[PDB]
Amino acid sequence: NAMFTGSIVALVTPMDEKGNVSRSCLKKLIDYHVANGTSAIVSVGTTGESATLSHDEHGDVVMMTLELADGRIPVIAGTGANATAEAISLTQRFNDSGIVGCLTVTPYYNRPTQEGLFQHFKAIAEHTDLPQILYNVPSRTGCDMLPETVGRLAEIKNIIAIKEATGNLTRVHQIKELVSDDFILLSGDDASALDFMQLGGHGVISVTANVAAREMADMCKLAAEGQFAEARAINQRLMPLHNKLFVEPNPIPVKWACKALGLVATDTLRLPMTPITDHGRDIVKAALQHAGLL
Amino acid sequence: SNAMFTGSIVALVTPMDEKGNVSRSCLKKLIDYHVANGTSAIVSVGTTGESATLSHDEHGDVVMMTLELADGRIPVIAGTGANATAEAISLTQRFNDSGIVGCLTVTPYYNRPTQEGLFQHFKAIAEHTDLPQILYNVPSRTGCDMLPETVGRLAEIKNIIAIKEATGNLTRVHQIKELVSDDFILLSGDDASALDFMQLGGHGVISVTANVAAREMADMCKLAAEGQFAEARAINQRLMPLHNKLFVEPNPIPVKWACKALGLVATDTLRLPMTPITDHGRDIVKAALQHAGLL
Amino acid sequence: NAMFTGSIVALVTPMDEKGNVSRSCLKKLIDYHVANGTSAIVSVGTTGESATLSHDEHGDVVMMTLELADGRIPVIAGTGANATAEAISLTQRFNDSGIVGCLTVTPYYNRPTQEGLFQHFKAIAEHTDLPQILYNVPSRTGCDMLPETVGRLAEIKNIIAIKEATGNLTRVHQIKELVSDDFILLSGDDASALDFMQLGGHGVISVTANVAAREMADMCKLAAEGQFAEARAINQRLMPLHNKLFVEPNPIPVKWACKALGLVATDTLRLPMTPITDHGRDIVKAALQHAGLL
Amino acid sequence: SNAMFTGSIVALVTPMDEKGNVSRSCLKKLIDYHVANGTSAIVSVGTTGESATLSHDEHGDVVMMTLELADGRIPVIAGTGANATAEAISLTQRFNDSGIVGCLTVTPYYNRPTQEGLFQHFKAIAEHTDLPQILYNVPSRTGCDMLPETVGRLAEIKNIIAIKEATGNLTRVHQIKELVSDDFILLSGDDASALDFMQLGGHGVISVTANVAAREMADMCKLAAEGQFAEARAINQRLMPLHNKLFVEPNPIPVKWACKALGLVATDTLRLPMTPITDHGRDIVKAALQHAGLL
Ligand SMILES: [Cl-]
Ligand SMILES: [Cl-]
Ligand SMILES: [Cl-]
Ligand SMILES: [Cl-]
Ligand SMILES: [Cl-]
Ligand SMILES: [Cl-]
Ligand SMILES: [Cl-]
Ligand SMILES: [Cl-]
Ligand SMILES: [Mg+2]
Ligand SMILES: [Mg+2]
Ligand SMILES: [Mg+2]
Ligand SMILES: [Mg+2]
Repeated sequence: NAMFTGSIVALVTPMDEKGNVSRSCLKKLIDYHVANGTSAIVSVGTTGESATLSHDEHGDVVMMTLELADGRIPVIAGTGANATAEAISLTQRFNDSGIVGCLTVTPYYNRPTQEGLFQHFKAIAEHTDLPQILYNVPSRTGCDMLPETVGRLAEIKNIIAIKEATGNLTRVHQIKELVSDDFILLSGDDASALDFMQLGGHGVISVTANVAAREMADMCKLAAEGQFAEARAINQRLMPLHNKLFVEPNPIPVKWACKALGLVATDTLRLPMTPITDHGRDIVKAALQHAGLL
Repeated sequence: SNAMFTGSIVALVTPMDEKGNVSRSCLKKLIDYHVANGTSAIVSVGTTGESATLSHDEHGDVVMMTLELADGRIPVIAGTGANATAEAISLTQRFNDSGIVGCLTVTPYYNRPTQEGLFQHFKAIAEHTDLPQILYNVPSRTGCDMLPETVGRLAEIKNIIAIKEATGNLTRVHQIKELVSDDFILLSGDDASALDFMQLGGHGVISVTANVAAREMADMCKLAAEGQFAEARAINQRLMPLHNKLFVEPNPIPVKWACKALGLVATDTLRLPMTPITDHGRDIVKAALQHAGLL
Repeated sequence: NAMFTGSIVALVTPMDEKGNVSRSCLKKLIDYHVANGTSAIVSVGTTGESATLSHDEHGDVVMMTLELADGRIPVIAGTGANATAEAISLTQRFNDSGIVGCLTVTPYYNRPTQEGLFQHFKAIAEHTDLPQILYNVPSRTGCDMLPETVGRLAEIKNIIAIKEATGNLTRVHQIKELVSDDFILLSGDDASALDFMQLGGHGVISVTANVAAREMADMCKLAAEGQFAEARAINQRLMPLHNKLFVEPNPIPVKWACKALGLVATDTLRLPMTPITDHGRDIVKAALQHAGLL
Repeated sequence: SNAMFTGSIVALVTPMDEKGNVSRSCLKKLIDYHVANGTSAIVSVGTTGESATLSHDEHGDVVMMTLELADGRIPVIAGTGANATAEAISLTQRFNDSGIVGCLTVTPYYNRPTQEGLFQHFKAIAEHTDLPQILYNVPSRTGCDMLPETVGRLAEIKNIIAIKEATGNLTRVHQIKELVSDDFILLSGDDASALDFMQLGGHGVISVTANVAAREMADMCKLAAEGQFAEARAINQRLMPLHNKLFVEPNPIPVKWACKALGLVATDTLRLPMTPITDHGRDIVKAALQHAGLL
């Protein structure tokens, strides 16, 4: 479970000017994560523009990430969908594929009941052998998967973790009370992730890790070892990035930041995501200098 | 004249058999029901039609099925919402020269674009079709709130003609009206506040309740357009338990059960992740139907 | 009931540099409201710094307002308290006093139940002959008096009106359905007040009326006569004031605006209220020019 | 040393007879209970003590009664909150040279001052006393949220020593700690999250639950201060139904009933606008007391 703990990068999907996926930028990013202690890469999640990649593109990008990784770092596939049949289909695409697990978000827009969530994730789980990381982010989905529901789903053998993005830190022990000792809790909120780990969480699926991979890996290791004062000093250096990478909707700011650091050639996104505004750019650039990255 | 875009427009359920396959015989009944009862237009494969769980192709086939069954007797508006601009375009192109009268297109959900992103999204969609576009704002589902200033910018585009405003924030009526021409159409997307929305100057409602109270909703809208607000309020009071309790569980779980209870559809089957109505919800909806004098 | 409908001013309590109440400024304000068609004056409400006037000062300021009014305009006393015994006592202070009615807010800070609200307002009502205007403003009090509770209280003979400050316009017909035809609904939210009246409300207890009394009186009359297009043209001229009088906490901006228009000598407030900041001042000044008042 | 300002501090009820008069015999029992069971300090005439419905003079008399009954056996902290700065000063001056160890002072409620207003409010209060001041942030009651930056500014004043942070927003712990010296004290004002708050670096809790579980709360706080978080969590799990259900109706309605049920007070009478616990609430609190093994 080393691959499901610590600093896991919510990896950008780098694009050329046309919005086509850039293989050479992907190679650079993956090499960067291997070199700097990132525990694993989430491919085609939220920060990877899952929304504007086709069902097919999803597949290709994950397989490209897998190929470039070449066994040097674990890859987790983003496989969320708001229709259970589509989530199953996305999941089946990666059976026997070399990915180590899947990251699967609560259905968005249609606002299912907690029983609908249970049935959704149960069906997905039953259609694969792969480890499943649940993902709760009500600010994007309009659905809040409550702890009791997480508890029910944790009983399923291949439902192994949750990415809890609410920033509501009381959830850590609410979930822990209901699940086995080996169930994995991951922060989905960079600004509160160190707090989350100090309370008993096991890592973070991180946007900040895109541009501060070594610092994020170090902070998570320090936190795992109970060296909270030391972890906090790193967290303070990164706090402006934890906040300002969301000055405009993720991943607009983090793609610009990758560009500014030389990690990707362009910060192009696909509509409806837009290029960072001047005002946002100046703010991110300042945060990057506060962190000593630029 | 703009009548196909005003009054009571039904957010039509997509009826299914027990395997979750679309039921053509049920859709025939529903459409005949709306023809017979004063419904202005049918939204096909919108939110209440389980757009989320119909494939790209099914979006197409179910809208065409509905048009074929309407047989020119009632206008049909296609739900063409997507959170990727390229997908919204593709969905919209499917209906160019189809007989549908317009498209209902929701703000991108989940990815939370900026207002400029919204502007560019809807501008691109509008530029790839001749069909009239009805914008749709529902932040409680999308995580994105399209502000009145942004609606104003979009309303300058020739084929962006209307907004389905679902927030239930009634201040939006005149905030939008202040920014748009007098022919731009405002539609409620919140049944419980829709009469209020019309009394303030709105032009109609894209309605869930209208699935099971089509004549009543059509009458209420006509009265409100005529300034007959006391008469309209009497209908609204009769319907208010439905306006609320059709959301006791996530739409369209309650309204599909209610269609079944009234004999409009054969089954109330939904596709996962939507679930059959609970006993608790069912008893509540049944009571609201009886309050409305429909059961 | 003319005195409980139309444009009712939430009157500032003007002060000197020391925070003492300025009689001469009060005279000027009251003369202004007589001359410009204001239906009534609320004395020592929220905009009048009820919070930082003593139980005694409350009394004096209301009696001074009454004396300066000299029968030319009705005066309504702010008599809200979060303890029922204190609300009773404040109310009894004005029995046989010449005030036409009282404005009484839901208890703040202690967050009573709806039954606690019912009992609070019932006791107050039973201890006076004066008309009672309920006041709901959950953003300040932490208590939301729901329509059903308003309905129950409207059955009491001297509970005659509600100042509904939520800006939630669905409340108009929710309340109307539950009360007699003669119960009075007043907006407590200037930005939405014209909407509120268009839906069937009878007036507004207004901050904007402090600096645009004639315009507010006209808009309310137009609205009462069903001349909504004409009312709307006035509302558009005033909208920047409806919003920017709250650029900093009311009544910081409106007191500066009274000062800028020559209605009061100083814009001094009592702590914890603070002088308007430069940034707020510029914004209010601009709103006043948009309205053609400055 | 700072011990009177850390650990389990009780937000003590003000016990009343059936006419709503303060009951001295009941307060004696409560205070003896807290002496006997490890409570660090007593907050007298705070939020749970019905500060809102005690007069200015009663604020004074009840705090002095409590000090007299404590008889130097447990420290007493006076609630001195007011939404007018001049009133907070007057309330605070009442205790200069009284034997109380400090004051608990809430952000002004209802009038919604700016952060600078908060700064000036608390600065003026602090300048008119030698007593240590514990700031109190509870936006759900006040309509005002004192931000961490403002707490940092105030913490520079010599006799502003602590904050009771009631938001349950656990990110505030290190946001405040980053801005204040290492001797500034952070106390939870949210029983349900208080252990989490302490695990993150908080120093204690001003607690409602401690009214009916004083020994348990004292033990949990001691364990958390010692880093014994698993042992502390076991107590927290036992108490969590109380931490929640003591707010099933507005505090202090439930906790006064619970004191009565446990024989700590003679009556659970409150002053209007607070009301006797409903049957529904009573059954819920009784069940939580039984879950905690206190009844
Ligand atoms: Cl992700
Ligand atoms: Cl979230
Ligand atoms: Cl729809
Ligand atoms: Cl919404
Ligand atoms: Cl007022
Ligand atoms: Cl409010
Ligand atoms: Cl307290
Ligand atoms: Cl709070
Ligand atoms: Mg730009
Ligand atoms: Mg069932
Ligand atoms: Mg200043
Ligand atoms: Mg009772």
